[PDB]
Amino acid sequence: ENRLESILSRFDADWTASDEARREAKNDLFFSRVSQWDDWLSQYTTLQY
Amino acid sequence: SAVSAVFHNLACRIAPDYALEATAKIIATAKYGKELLYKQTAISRAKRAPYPSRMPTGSGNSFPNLNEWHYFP
Amino acid sequence: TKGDLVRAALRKLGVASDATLTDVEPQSMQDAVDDLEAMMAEWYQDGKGIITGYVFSDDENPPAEGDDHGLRSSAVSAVFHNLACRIAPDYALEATAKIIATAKYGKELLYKQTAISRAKRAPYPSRMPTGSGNSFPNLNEWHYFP
Amino acid sequence: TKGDLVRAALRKLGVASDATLTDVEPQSMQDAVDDLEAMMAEWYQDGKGIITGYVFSDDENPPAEGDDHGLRSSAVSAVFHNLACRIAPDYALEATAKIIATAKYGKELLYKQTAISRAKRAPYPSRMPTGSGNSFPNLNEWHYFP
Repeated sequence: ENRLESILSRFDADWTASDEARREAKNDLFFSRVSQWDDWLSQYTTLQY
Repeated sequence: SAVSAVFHNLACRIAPDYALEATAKIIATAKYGKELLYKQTAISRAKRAPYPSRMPTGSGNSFPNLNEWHYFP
Repeated sequence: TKGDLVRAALRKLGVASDATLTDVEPQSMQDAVDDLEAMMAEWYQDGKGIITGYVFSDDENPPAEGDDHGLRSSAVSAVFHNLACRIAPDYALEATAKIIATAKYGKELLYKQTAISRAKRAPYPSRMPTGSGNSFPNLNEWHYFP
Repeated sequence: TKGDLVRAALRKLGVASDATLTDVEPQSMQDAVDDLEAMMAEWYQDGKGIITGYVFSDDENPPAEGDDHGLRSSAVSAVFHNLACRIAPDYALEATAKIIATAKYGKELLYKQTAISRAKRAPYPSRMPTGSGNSFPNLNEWHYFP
């Protein structure tokens, strides 16, 4: 199962978790941004429609 | 460079003084010189008015900064 | 001499051939060198015009016979028709149909390479999708960002 | 058998015979030789002009005969007609109806093969499908080609 060394068990799962916290979870909260909030994103102090 | 344009139009204007009328090359170059001075100028002075009070700020924006113009949102 | 005129001593006599000056005209002038310098002052400012490969030689020591226009080899075949037209009213003459036709077609071929290179659409508007057909753009909105 | 007119000097004296049988023409001024080489410069200007097989500039002592030809047999009837129109204002004359008709059709012959070569669209845009209508597309989802 999990590695004999406790800290090594973290590292082996951290490598696949890196693409989870970079790529995946970034896109994940954008789903909820379109449905629960405005479709357009990433404009800053705009007064135009 | 503007010197190069204007004296062709000037050559047409002094022609009535001498009881003459300018030839085809002088009037062609003169109109081209008159057109060339205002060439870049007209593009820069072409502008449309800013948005009126009628235009909504929109709630579809991120950082909306209040809603609906009156010339202040 | 040569297919390329970068010397103003060869420039005057080249324009004079096209204008057919044998000094039977009302006057003889040195203007041809001064004519090209003025005609590529005008064409090189105020939104420019035709670009002929000319480099400036204004405000220099020569009388306007030693100064160097620096025109291209192919740029020769255009200019001396346009130059021979402009100095023609001074001699109380007007250019023939071949000279004015070649003058316009010549300067158009010199601008031909320039107008090709200036063609390409301006960047995307303030509102443009970031798409979901795109794979990992890692950005939302394309404003004037891309 | 010479229709070829090797060495461009022969083409210029052929224009003189075409203009007048006795070869007597009005006033003229030397340095029409730079105009001949410049015509062959402008043609094939930056590789985008009509291909004549000439270099932009040639010299020996005159530039006109600094390259004898480098033309086809067919291409001879092109060049000396366009040349006839060009040096006609230099002789204070203007080309006839048969000469200007052949001159336009002449430079069209040299470009006839070049036109067909440049006529062919470049490959697909930066976005293209390929679906499942291909087995081995060469990697599914095209742009240009992967």
